[PDB]
Amino acid sequence: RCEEETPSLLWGLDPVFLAFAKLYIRDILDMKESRQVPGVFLYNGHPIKQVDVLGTVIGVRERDAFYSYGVDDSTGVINCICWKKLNTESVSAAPSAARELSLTSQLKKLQETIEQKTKIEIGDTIRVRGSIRTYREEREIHATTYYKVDDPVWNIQIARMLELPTIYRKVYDQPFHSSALEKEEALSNPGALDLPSLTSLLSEKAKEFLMENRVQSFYQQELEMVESLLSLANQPVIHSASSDQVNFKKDTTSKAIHSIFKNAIQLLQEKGLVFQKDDGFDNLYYVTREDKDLHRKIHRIIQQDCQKPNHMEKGCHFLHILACARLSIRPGLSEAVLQQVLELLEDQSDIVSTMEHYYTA
Amino acid sequence: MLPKPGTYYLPWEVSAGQVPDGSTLRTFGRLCLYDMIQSRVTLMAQHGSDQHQVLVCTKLVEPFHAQVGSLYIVLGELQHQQDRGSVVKARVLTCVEGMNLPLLEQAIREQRLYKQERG
Amino acid sequence: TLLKLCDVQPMQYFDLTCQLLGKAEVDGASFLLKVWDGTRTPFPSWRVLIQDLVLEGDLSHIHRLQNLTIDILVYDNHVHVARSLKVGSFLRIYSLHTKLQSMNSENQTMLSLEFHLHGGTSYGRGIRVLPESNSDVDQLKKDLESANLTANQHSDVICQSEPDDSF
Amino acid sequence: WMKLGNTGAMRRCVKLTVALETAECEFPPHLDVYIEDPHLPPSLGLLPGARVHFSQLEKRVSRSHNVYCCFRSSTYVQVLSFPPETTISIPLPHIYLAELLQGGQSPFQATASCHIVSVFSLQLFWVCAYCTSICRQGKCTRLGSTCPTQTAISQAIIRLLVEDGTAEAVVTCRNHHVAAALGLCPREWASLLDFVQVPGRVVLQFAGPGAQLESSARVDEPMTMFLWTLCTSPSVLRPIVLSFELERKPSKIVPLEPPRLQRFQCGELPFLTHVNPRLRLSCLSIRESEYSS
Ligand SMILES: [Zn+2]
Repeated sequence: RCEEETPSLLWGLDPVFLAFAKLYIRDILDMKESRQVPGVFLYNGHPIKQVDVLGTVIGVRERDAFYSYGVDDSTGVINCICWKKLNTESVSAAPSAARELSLTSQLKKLQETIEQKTKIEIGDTIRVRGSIRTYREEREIHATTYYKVDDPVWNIQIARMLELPTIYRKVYDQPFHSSALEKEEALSNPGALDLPSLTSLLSEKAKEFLMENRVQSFYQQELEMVESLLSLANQPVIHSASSDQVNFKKDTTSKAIHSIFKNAIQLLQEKGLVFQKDDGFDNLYYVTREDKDLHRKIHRIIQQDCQKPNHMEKGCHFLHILACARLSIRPGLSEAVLQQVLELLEDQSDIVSTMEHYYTA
Repeated sequence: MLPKPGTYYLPWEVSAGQVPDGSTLRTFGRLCLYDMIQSRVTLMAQHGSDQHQVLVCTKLVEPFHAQVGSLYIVLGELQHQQDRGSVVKARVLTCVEGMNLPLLEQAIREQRLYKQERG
Repeated sequence: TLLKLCDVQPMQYFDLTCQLLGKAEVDGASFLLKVWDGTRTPFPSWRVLIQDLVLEGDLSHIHRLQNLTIDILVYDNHVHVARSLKVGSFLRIYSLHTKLQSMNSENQTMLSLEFHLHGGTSYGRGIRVLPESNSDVDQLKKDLESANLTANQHSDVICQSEPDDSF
Repeated sequence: WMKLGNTGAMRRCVKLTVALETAECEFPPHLDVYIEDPHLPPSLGLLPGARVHFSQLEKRVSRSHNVYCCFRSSTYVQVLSFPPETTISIPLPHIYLAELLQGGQSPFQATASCHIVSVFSLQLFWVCAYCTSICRQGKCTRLGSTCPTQTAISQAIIRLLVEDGTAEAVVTCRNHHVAAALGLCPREWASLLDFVQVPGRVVLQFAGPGAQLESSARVDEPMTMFLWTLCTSPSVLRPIVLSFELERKPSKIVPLEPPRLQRFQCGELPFLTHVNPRLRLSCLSIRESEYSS
């Protein structure tokens, strides 16, 4: 049905996609999985990937790598999978100085009480923050964090009971994501009818494929060969434009397709996604998104403060960063890839801009 | 298998037999006594009323050190005995104190009211 | 066309109008104007090695503007005009050359942006003392005032009991 | 002072922060008013809590795109009411973080019942009281350069993820708050600060929730060990009631860009999604609630 079917690819515009949604366990059992791509689940059009449940343990089985706890929350019961963790490589005790005694005894106190929080018994009150899985028609929760809840007065359980209806009404029973829904309606999908337009679409699909498959670097032929990218590069406009050599259509068309793929990668270069190291591989390209070393070294320009100012100028300017990087890393380092790396790190929050073209960690 | 969920019922709903005998349940009340010789007991509760009993088995699931007059939560099943009537076969039994029982009853009210409001 | 000291780039020629902070001799064929336009320099600003350190101006505050101050080196015919200018004057420069350093005298790589007005009025080089009537001077003074108020820099005059106003 | 105007030492400049009154917004946006020196001393009755009609103010914007107002030769001020005799105990509103993703018509300051997911980074310093640079064990590097005498002060910055069941936000928590963000007793926090004065600086940087320490820091120092273990333990990752400011002043002037692409990888399926930029919140206070675990 037209509104119950998964909108978009369940894109993360809806904020609860990034939340440990506070559902009822019975609603966990009522969820519908996303048929477009499995693994995530739906409630009232909201995409739900993670949940936070509170209840009590009423069943236990221990395996090698995980405990399995049957957790009851009045409305239903579900199995929770909890990975075990050892206190490996713990620190030795010694009659050290007061500071070392402090650190060691504090580390051991923290460890002891973390285990006291983590070790679980039947009848415990339990909280689990995790994600859903379904197998053999069973449905279960994999825990990312879990801990015993100590409550001599039942007040937190009562508060949970009182809370959940209100948050449901305020949020989860809201039947809408209400995005701008900027649907293109597949206009000009079967035929771009223009070589630059087709090149742009090829570049878009190329970056999609590249970051889908986590491609760090590639020879151009390794991307040209992709059957879907070829199924896009084979559109009628380029074929017809190549067909002038009727006696050699294969040669002209293959060369034209190589050319349009080089043009798409050139677009991605000018927009700063891919670059070439000094390696002699004329058609090998590397993607900014994956050069961890470049990130780190850029990060050492302003996490470790810029070394050249004699005054302690908090951060560094974009052009000053760029000159420092070109002198210390690569004189041919493009401004586009540097901008992309900075914006990326800021998305990570490894860097923050203070103002236009000024940055600091 | 996972046991069927022990949904909250008030002592008056077992008193009225509204919860069917043999079904899973969770309920509350002040442990009135502690028959250890027969592992039988009562969990008295009043709600605008005189106190009414709550028979519950207690042979194994928890040899609790708590005492008479303390409040308790019990979860499991209830089943008929000819002399004893319906008696709770507890799967979990735990003590609590200082609990705002009127607010707990209101919380159950809100939960079941939302369940109603939910299609 | 107006262009600000925050916009400058490594190897260029510009106007870069500014307020004059101080002056000094540099050589028989070069002279110093210390200036600012209120905007933040992109590279660390250039500093002139000079024949005597006692410049003209209220140095006891000019040094507090450090990061926004710039040293301008004017060479030949421009000097006899520069030597006459008063402290705090609003000033325009014509075809001021801009030149990035990348190395120092110890052969360490370091970055700072030089500014030069080479000899002769060729390519339009020169200077112009601005009158307070023009909206360009109003804009210069206004940007200075704004940079002073919404400054967010570390406060000087740590001996905060020093002023006593017009005592 | 007196960079262009000759009025040197004309008394110190004065800065007012005022809550606008209007029916156009449910929430009054705060604003800064600067009284530059030729108007000093200010008019009588400009006191906290005084309702004041400001007229003919000069509206101005910084290079950093911050709106602030300033007095001019036509600026005229008129007090409408005196301060109240007793300060009003106004509690901040309580809202779910999803409300702030709605954009406009969402409050500037609020409280939330969130849960700490992970810790990104953590810095501790000891800097000199007279000059903002590091001062290990009181060994000031600026001594004599404006710095008259050596004495040191502690400072701390921490970054958190908080999530409340509806949305996830990056909280930047600073100085005395962090002691509550980590939950240490004042005694233990004091002891920790006192020890770290030996190296004078401690920096940690985490790869993510439950992940290892990043190469900006090292496994060698036991200090780093203790700290890293704490910042990934259920002793920190706990429920709280946060109170925060939205990191950007309440205004319509903010720049804008489309939702970005992010390539998730869940259940071994590649998910490519449009996603919003994360909320950034400045902490105001941290408190435990219901002593929940
Ligand atoms: Zn100092």
